[PDB]
Order: sequence, then structure tokens, then C-alpha cells
Amino acid sequence: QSIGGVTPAGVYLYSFALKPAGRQPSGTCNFSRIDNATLSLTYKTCSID
Amino acid sequence: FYVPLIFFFNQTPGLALPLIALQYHEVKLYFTLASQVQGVNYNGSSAIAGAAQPTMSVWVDYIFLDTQERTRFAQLPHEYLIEQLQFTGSETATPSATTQASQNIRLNFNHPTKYLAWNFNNPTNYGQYTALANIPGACSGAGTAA
Amino acid sequence: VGFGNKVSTQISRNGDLITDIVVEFVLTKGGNGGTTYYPAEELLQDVEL
Amino acid sequence: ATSPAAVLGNTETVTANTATLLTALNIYAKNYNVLRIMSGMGGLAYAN
Amino acid sequence: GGLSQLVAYGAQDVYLTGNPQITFFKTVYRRYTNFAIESIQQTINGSVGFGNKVSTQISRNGDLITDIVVEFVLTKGGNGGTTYYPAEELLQDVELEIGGQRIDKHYNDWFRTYDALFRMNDDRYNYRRMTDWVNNELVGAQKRFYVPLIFFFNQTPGLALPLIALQYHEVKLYFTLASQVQGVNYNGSSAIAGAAQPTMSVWVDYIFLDTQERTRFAQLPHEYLIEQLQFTGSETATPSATTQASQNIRLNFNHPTKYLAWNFNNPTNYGQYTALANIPGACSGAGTAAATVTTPDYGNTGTYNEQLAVLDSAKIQLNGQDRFATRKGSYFNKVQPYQSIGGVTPAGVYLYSFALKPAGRQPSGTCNFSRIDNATLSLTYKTCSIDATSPAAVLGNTETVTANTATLLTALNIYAKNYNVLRIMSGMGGLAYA
Amino acid sequence: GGLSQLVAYGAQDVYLTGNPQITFFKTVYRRYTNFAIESIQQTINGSVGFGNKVSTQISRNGDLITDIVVEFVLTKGGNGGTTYYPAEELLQDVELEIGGQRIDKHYNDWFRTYDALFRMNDDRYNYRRMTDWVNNELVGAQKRFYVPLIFFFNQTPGLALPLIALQYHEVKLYFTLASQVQGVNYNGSSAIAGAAQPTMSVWVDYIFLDTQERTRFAQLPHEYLIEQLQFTGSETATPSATTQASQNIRLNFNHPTKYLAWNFNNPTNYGQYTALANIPGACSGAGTAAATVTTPDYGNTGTYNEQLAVLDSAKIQLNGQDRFATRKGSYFNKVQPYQSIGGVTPAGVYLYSFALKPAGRQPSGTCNFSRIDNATLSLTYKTCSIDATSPAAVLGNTETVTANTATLLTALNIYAKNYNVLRIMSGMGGLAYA
Amino acid sequence: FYVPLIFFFNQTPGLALPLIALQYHEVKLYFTLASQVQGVNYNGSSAIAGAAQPTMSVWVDYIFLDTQERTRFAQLPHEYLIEQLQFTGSETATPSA
Amino acid sequence: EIGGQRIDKHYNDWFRTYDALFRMNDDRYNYRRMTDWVNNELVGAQKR
Amino acid sequence: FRDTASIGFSDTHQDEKTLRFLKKQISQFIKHLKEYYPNNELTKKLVMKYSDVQLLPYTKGATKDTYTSGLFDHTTGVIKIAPRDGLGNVRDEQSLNKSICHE
Repeated sequence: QSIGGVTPAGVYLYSFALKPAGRQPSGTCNFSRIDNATLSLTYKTCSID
Repeated sequence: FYVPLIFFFNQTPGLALPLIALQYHEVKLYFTLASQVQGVNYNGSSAIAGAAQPTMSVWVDYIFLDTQERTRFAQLPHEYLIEQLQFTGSETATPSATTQASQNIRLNFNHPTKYLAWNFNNPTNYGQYTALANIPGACSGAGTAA
Repeated sequence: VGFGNKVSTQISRNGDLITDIVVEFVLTKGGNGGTTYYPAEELLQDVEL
Repeated sequence: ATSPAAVLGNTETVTANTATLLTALNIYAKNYNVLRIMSGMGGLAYAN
Repeated sequence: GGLSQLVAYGAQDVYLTGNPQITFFKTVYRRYTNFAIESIQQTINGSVGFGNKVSTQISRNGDLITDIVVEFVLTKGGNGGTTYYPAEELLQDVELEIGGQRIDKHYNDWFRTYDALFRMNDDRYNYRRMTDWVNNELVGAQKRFYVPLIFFFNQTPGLALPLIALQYHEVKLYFTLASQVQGVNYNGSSAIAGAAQPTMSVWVDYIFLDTQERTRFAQLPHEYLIEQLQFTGSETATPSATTQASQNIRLNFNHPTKYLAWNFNNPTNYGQYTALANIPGACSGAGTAAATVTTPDYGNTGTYNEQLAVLDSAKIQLNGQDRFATRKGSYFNKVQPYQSIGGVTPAGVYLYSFALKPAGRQPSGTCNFSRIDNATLSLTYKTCSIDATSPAAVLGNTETVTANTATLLTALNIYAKNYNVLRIMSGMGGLAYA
Repeated sequence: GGLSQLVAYGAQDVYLTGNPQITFFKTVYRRYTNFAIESIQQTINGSVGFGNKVSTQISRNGDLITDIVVEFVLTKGGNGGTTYYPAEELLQDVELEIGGQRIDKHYNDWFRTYDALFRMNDDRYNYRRMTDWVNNELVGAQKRFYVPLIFFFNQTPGLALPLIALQYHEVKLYFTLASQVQGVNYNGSSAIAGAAQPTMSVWVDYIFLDTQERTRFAQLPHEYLIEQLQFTGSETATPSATTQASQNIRLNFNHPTKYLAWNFNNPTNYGQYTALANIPGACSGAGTAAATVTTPDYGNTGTYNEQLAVLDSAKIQLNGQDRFATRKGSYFNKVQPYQSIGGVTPAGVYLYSFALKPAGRQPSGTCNFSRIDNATLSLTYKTCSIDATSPAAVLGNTETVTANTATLLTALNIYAKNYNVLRIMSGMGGLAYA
Repeated sequence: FYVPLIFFFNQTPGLALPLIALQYHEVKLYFTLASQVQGVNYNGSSAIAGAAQPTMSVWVDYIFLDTQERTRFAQLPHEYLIEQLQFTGSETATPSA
Repeated sequence: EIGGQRIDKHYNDWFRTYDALFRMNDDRYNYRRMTDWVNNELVGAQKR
Repeated sequence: FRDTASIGFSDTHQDEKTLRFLKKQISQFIKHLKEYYPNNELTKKLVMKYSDVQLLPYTKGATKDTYTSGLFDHTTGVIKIAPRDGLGNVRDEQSLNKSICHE
């Protein structure tokens, strides 16, 4: 949606910006204005041989 | 799987659809799901016993405007230049092994058109726009006895 | 939701403007590699706006 | 189509015998219109 | 008794009987003009016989004309079961000319399609009695057949054509007789030795007006809202036994149209709108060892058995845009006429109305094809995979398939019925739009 | 979509939708008066039985009356196939009297003729279900029959008879019960031992009006446009195997006649309007060794096979002048009702309308015989040369011939339905014209 | 198969339901499908092995009015005299020999 | 969700924790009767 | 034409600020230890919890259109003087058009 390339497995991106690959600062998120900034991750089970 | 849509407002923020200025109109997406999907519930014409039914979810990315921008949209008329897709299906004059088949297809189209595009296909096999052949990537089993 | 079925959704007014739309599907292979071709694209037979 | 020599060594004006299976033709046209929004309602400026 | 129903009346009846406007127990009939009706024979120019084109000029015997019935005398060239509406088949077409202008034209197939959609119940049966042999008559039987015309002025006194107001213009009917009629002079492709040539007579029912009404018609301008039939015959994308054919048929139609109608047929067998099969009534010899699925049971050519029809689905586009959701052939065969006509339509015959009440005369919604540069009918056909000679296959099959013999249905007839105005003034007349 | 059609507006749509007058999508029903309908049993004076006369006085149990149904309970004197409309046959006649004066009268044969011409489809079947045994009932089977009357007030609320405006006149129905009813107490000429006598009951549907409506009926004068039936029986000139008998019958008729109707019959067998023959539905035992053409298959007495009808052709002459050109019997049997009624008329029954819509109440052209010094019906019969016992001859014959058994159709019934005015005022009434 | 509905607005154009003037209220149809259908999935009381489930679809005929009629419907209050079906089940007194 | 906003959310475990703390006596038992099989029911038993 | 003026998002009265809002209140008010201000002055704290709106207009006039109630759509036998409704089968448009096309 935002870059147009192909990201390899294991790498994740969450943009706030409309065009994160560019220089025009559109749609940013000011984290210093947010008390609790939490990334909540859920993992897959490690069952596959 | 994630299938992005390709409607005019799905390509640029420049055409973000003004739900804010559409207080009387709902915007809907109607979908038809294929009766068969190759390699998922059918192998060619053969149904795959035990194939699972799909799970579907539709996601829409929304823009939250600030007070002044939101208000202006809510209080203003808007004119968005949009794209539309026109489409008709036709029978390909059946190609012949003996001569060069030809065809004249009346194009029942309208509006300022950016471009035309077309393809020929075998309706049996989704995405098949070419003939099959025994060369390495052109048919099932290409390159061998089978 | 199912093969050959019709579904629809109303885009709720969950914001002011909309852009990207992504239809997610979960499919399971009915054969081995080499048997599918853009099957989620094929599954999405059509969409009307 | 089953013989690479014929499939790959052929001329500009010919194709595979299996090309006769390509019986469907899909013609598309992508155009412009104007989606007007006013007084809470949408519509299309150009009917046809 | 009933007085207790009358007495137990309240607030909920205010919308039914409060401040009453009408009653039902006292009818005022309208006093009307003085007139009389007479059926008068016209003289036919040209020789009547098979394959001939003949015509008649309508005599100025009365002041207005309404009903017209064409009489024929036909004989049976074989036994019962060999003919199918032969008088209808015989009258290949009729063209109506007023002032030298074509006003309208009907075809034998139209009469069959029209009947299939718009006549019903005992009207339909009686009509059949007027065009065919329906009491198991045998070879050599002779019968007087009537074929009422279906031009706008032949359906109601309301559109009576004022010949009296056409003092300088003549009105003519041109009739084409079929070169062959099944079970009369030809059995399939084989001529029937000794077959008789038909006789023919055209009868016009005239209205005689009294002095005041007659004077007004003769002197004043008249504008009639009338119907016209548009028709084009074309080739069918005949379905394969291996797949589903499709076809885009551009529609060369014009004027405000009430409805479209169409059928698929076999030109070699009049009225055959379906495939043939070894099931009762569906073919010659059906049900026994001698059954053949190349020759129909002519006396039972028509059927309601949709399995023998070929349309899978269809849609109409206007200027390249979908008019309505794509619908199944059975929608157009069974539901459309339910919704808009109220009768039963035989398999192989389809209707799509743009009008609320297409069977009436009062306009009730139309599609003006003069404003639709690219109207198109888009068809999808059934797969002709079913072995017609085996009932297990013919009767036990799926929605999307039909008989292998359905590939005999190579012709497609598309009709459109529209409005126009027949303007008559100063002794002359013609259409407002032409 | 639908919008693509609405937008497509042209010059030719102006006369359909410009300056609109109505909309189809929003209706306003008329507010009406307050009333109720009740079925009340009338007493029967006289003695109920075969061949007996009975009568009823319509008790003043409401303000206006409409429908009247005569109930009968009959027991089959034989098996299925032995009766034909026996309740219709039993009610030999009914006479309507107001104030001691005959207004109208119907006959069992009229009911059969009327039904043959004017009822149709499932109305006709449901009617048969109320007058006959139609589910193959067996000897001894008992059934309650309902024979509706067809006087002008028995067909429409619009002519409900205002008993409320007739304080000094009674309204009575006199009835004659048939001496014999086929398949009930007699089988052809033979009596059926042990046959039961009928049980009879007469029902009248009364209309209760509210205060304002009933007061107006009681105090105001009324002029009700009503129907009357004129009828005479005649001897049919008898045709033979060597000749086409012809006959000119002076019509002793009066009043503005809506239509004439007639039939030929074998008076022996109720409803037999055609010749008998050895073809599947044309005689007792048809199709087998026991077949006879002297006795009908009573349950299948009627037929649409004109080959068995006697009339060849006919015309009506007024004051020495031909009213219309001579037409074939099939014109009067099939075309007339096609054009004027819309149902199917069985062979042997004929109609000639002077009216555009003879099946309705509103007058639409009439022939006033009170102003015609000499009205005559001219009939030509077919040659009775066909051997009725031989299907080849019965079914393979020509237009101008019929069965040798057609000479048994020696009775002719000529009817005329006309319009008069029933004048009611100051508690009494009668007709405007004699 | 096509099963037409028999609600008051399904019988005449005169009672067409004005969705246009029902802007705030949705119109819904609730459909109950029988547990068993004779000759389709059951024969008398016996289930038919292998019987298919029905495929269902609902089609509605929508009338598009032109601007003046459309506007008039939207701006005015309306009253439609309609019919309703009342229904209750009862036990039949058992008839007897 | 009301008006597109989340007001609240439950989890099966929450229902269990909540019950463990706040329902009691016959309320708790009746609750169990509405969510489990408490009369020694056997395989195949069907309950709402 | 759904008649739903709702935003459909949590923005009407949600007050999506951080915990810093509690400090902003001390900026809106004048304090250093606010644990005693709302226990006494609750009206001002209710005054500092109010939303700012913006209204929206639109207008279309009215469609004064008579000629409705088309129940009997079979046919209608014209009155005796039919040339009062007879010259209405074709209006003045297809009557004036044929005269202008004469040039």
C-alpha cells in the first residue's frame, strides 16, 4: 500500500505516513504526545518439524 | 491472502471518497465469489473432496480529518474525477488450424477512454491467455513423456 | 461466504474519507505446488461499487 | 503443440493447434467520469 | 345476520366507508352513441395458394373498422398428430399499409410468440380450435380455419380505424402465404402428393355510425395511440454439446417499447421452440421403439418442458450498460409473464417487459430505443449434452443442460412492441414517427 | 439500470409522459357505503319432486338482493358417465315475477347455452362441480348441487334489486323441476327403479344497507337497466344423407337485443348439441364393440368437434334485407365468441352478437327488434351422410358434412338477450317496455 | 423455482412500498425454511440420503421514478390502504366413524 | 460496539473469572445449568 | 437515502486526549494540587467538558405536482365530445416540431 516493493518474511512495517518511502512528512504519529505506546505481539506456536 | 481493490479511490488519497459529505448515501461493495478456484476446490474440472470453504474479511482504510478539514468536507459540494471500467464479454472467432480467422467487434463503449485492453482466453482455466504447449513452462508436464 | 456465493458489505462510516480496500481470504490448497494460479484473485470473481 | 521443434521453430503468422481453445474474448475500456457529491448525496455527471 | 356486521362498525372503517363516495349496489351505465357492427367480405387480389403473396384493399362499407379475420380452408395431408396450428403457419405474414405508409407487420412466428405469451386459458384453446385440428381428425379431413389479425385496431373498438376520416387514403393488407404447411402440403421436407391448395377469404368487421358520430369522424382530426411490432430474424449462437455458447445481439430497435419478446426455434418445424426428445409428446414416436428425435410430434410441438429449451441466462444492455441483473432463461419464460401478463408461457419462449401491463393498451412504462444507440441483448446458452433418446438423461438432468437435439434450434426471433401515433386529418393519415 | 432508461427521454415520449395525468404507483381507493351480505334460506311452497312445480317468495330479509342459488340433493341412478349437469337439467326453469308480473325467465337449456358461451376456464369447471358429478362418483352417490341463477340481479351488485323500494310488490321465483333427470331417475327413456326424489332449498343473498343509503333507496324512484331473456323452441328442418335442409325462422322478438344465441339438440338427451359418433368421446361405448351411436356418453355429452354439429351456415335478415353476409356455422361457434367473449364455445352452440362486449353489463350496441317489422334467422344444415359408427368417416370427412346421427338433432332453441328498464317507485314497479 | 410473495405491495403498483419515503426505516424480510420438503430431502417421514441443500436468492423489483414524482414522494406524508394476513393454528376436533 | 466505538469486551476466561468471584449460591448453580451438563448426561446428548 | 447523519466513529464525545489532559486542566484552571478543586467546584469542571460543533445546510424547494391516483388502468371510453382529450395524443411538441422541420 505504502511503498510498492516486496518485504521478506520476518520483517514487519506499520506506517502512519501516507508515503513512508518519501521525504514529505505526511500523516505522522507523535509518540511523545502518547503516554502509553504499546506494540502487542502474538506469536505462532513452534510445532513444525 | 490479501486482495487489494482497484477502484478509483483505492489508488490514491487524492480521490479519497468523502463519506463525510455523503450523509444520505451508503457506500457498498457487492461481491461474487467464484464457484471454483483452481488448485483449491477444483483440479481442472474435478471437484476436490474435502476442500475447505474460504474465510472472508473486508477491510477499509479510513482517514480521520481534523476539525477544520472535516467540517469543510461536510459543508461542501465535491467533484471527484474518477475512473470507471467498461467491460463486455464476446466469443473469439474460433481460430482455425486451416486459415486466419477474422473478426469485427462493435465496441459498445462510452465516455472519454484512457485506454482499451483485451485478452483472449480459455475460460476453463483462469488466467490462461495463451495456447498450451510441450515446452518447459507452457503445459502440465511439459518437457517429459507425461 | 463460500464458493459460488454472493456476499456484500456496507462500508460503515467509520471515518471521514476512505481509500484502500483489501479483501482478505483464507484458502487451503487442494493439491501441491504448481496447481494454483492467483487463487485469491480467482475467488474474488467480481466486486461492484 | 506437443512438438517443441514445431512450437519453438515456427513463423510469425502461426500458432499452436491448442490456441483454438482460446474461445473467450474480454474487451475492457477504462474511462473517466465525474462523481459528484452534494448535499449529502453522490451521483454521476455522465449517464452514458 | 348480516346486519350485525354492518352495525359493528368503528374507527378502523373510516378509511373504507367514512364520508363515502361510491356504492356498489347501483350502477349508472353510460348512454352511448348509436352504432352497428357488420362482418363484410373483402376481395383478395392475386391468387391465394401456397407460397403466394396476395393483398386486399379494405372497402368503404362502414365508417370505422375493428376486427379482421382471415379465413382459410385447409385439408389434412396426414393423420392427427401431423399438423400444428397450420392456419397460423400458412399465414406467413401480414402487412398493414395506410396512405401508402407502412404502419405495421405481423409474422406467422409472431402470431405463435404472441399467442404463447398473451392468450390464455380458453381463449388460447379456442384460438387453437380456429387454427388447427384438435379432435384427432384424420387424413383428408377438411376444415374452415380463422386467423384473427393482431394489429392495433383488431383488439379493441377503442382503436377502430376511421376509414371515414381517410377519404383520400386507402388502407391495404398484404398477406404472405407460406410455401409449405406442415401436415397439409408437406410432411417435413416431403411434399404430400394430392394435397389441396388452400382457399382464402378476408373478413372485415365494420362499424356503422349514426348521423352525429359519423359526421364528427368524417370531418374532425383524429389521433390514435397505437402499437407497432418491430422484428428481426437472426442466427443463433447455437450451443455446443461440449460447452456453453454466448451471443451479443445488437438490437436494431427504435420508438418507446413496452416489451421485448423472443424465441429460439427450428425453422424447419413451425412452432418448435424446444429440442426434441424421447419423452411423451416431445418427438415423433416418443415413448416407443420407433421414437426419433429428429422429427417432432407435430401435434404436440409446443411444450412447457423447459429441459428442452436452450437459454441458460440473459440480460439486456442499454448503450452498453446493464439494464437489469442477469437472469435465468426460466425467469424470462415463467416469471416475467407471471408478473406482467398472468398466463402461462410455453418453453422456448421468452419475455422481458419494460411495462407494468404490456398486455393492455394503456401505456404503463416504456423503453425508448430511439435514445439507446447501442441496445444489446446478451445471451448465454445451455450445454447440449443430453442424449435426447434416453428419458433417464432427458428428465433426470441439471438446470444448465439440454438435449443434444437442441442444436436444431438455430434461429432466433427477436420482437419489440412499441407505441406510435396514427394521425388522421383532412382525409389523410400516417404516423407521427417514421 | 432503471436510471439508464429514465434518462433516455425523447420527443416520442412526450405523448406518453408529458403533462402526466395519472401515476401507477399510488392509488387512492374509493370510500364506499356501509353494507353487509347474508345468505338466508327461503321457504319453498309447493311440492319438491321430479316433474313438480315449486315456488319461493323472496322474503324481505334485507334491502337489496343479488345472488340466488338453488340447492339440490340428488343420488346417482347409475355409475360415472351416466349423468350430465343433472342439477342444471333438474331446474327445468325459473320465472322471475315482481308484483304479479313476469320480468324474466330462464330454462335448463338456457343455463346450458349460457354456460357454453359465457363461463369459461375454471369458472366453467367450478360451475360443473356444482351441477354434476365430476370425480367419477358411483351409483348411489349423494351430492348437494348448487345452481346459481343468472337473472340480471344475480350477476351484479350494480343491479341489486331494491326490495326496500318495493313495499307493495312481492318478488317471487317460480320453479319447474324436470320430470326426468338423466342418470338420476331415468336412463334415456327407462326409469331407474329406486331412484330418490330431490331435496331442494333456495338461497338468497341479501344486502343490508346503512341508514342513509337505505333511506335513499326507499324514497327515491329508480330506473334499473336490466337484462331479459327472450326464448322460443322451434322444429329444426331435418337434413339427410342426400340433402342440405334449409330453414327460415321468423323471429318473434322485441327490445334492444345484446345478442342472439342458439343451438340444435336432441331433446332426448339434455345438453346434446351434436351428433353421436363412434370416436372416443362422442358416444356410449365409443372405441369398442359395444359402441352405439344412439346413446351418448352422458358424462361427455358435449364436444368441440364441429364435425358432429349440424349447422352449415347462417345469416340474420331484417325487414327483407341481409343483416350480414352468410357465414359458416364455425364462425358462429368459434369466431363470434373469440371476438366477443374470450372463452370457448362447444360444438352445436352458436352466437351472434350485436354488441361489442355481450358478456358484460354495459350496453355496447344493440339490435332493437321492437322497431323491426320482420326479423328472420336463416339456417342451412350440413349433409348427414357420414357413417357415425366408422371413425374413418367421422374424422376424415369434409366441411359440409356431418354424421347420419345428426338428423336426431330435431330441436332448435333460439334465444335473444335484451335490455329493458325496471322502473321502481312509490313502493311498486314494473317494466318501461312491453 | 420462483416463489412470488403475496404481501400487499407485491400485488399492485398502486401499493408500491415507498422506500423513498421510508428513509429512516429499513424494510426487511425474514424467511423460515422448512426442515423438510417432500420429495426433495424427505419422503414422508424418511430422510433422503444425499439430498442437496437449497440454493436461495431473493429478487426485488425496484421502480425508479423521474424527478418530479420522486421529489413529491420524498416530501409528502403518505397513507396506503393495505391488506394484512391474520393467522392462528387450531386442533381439528377429531372427526369419527 | 456502539456507533463504531468499542465500549467493552469480554473473554470466555473473564466470564469464568467473573462467575468465580461474583455469582454465588443457586445463582451460580443455575448459571452452570445453563452452560454445562450437570445431570450426568452421556455422549451425543443435545442441549441448548 | 438511508437517513443516517451519524459520524460512525468514536469522535463525538469520546475525548481522545492522553493523561496530560489532567495537567491541561490545571492549565485551564489555576492550581498545583487539584485533589481539592473538583471536590468543591464541580460546575467549572463540568464546563471544561463540552464539545464544539458545526452545523450543515441543504435545500431543494418543493415539487407541486398534481395528477395522481391511477387505479383503473384498463382503458377509458371517451366522452361524447372526444375532441377535447383527442388532441392530446400528440402534444404541441410533436406538432410544432413538424412545422419547424418544414424549413
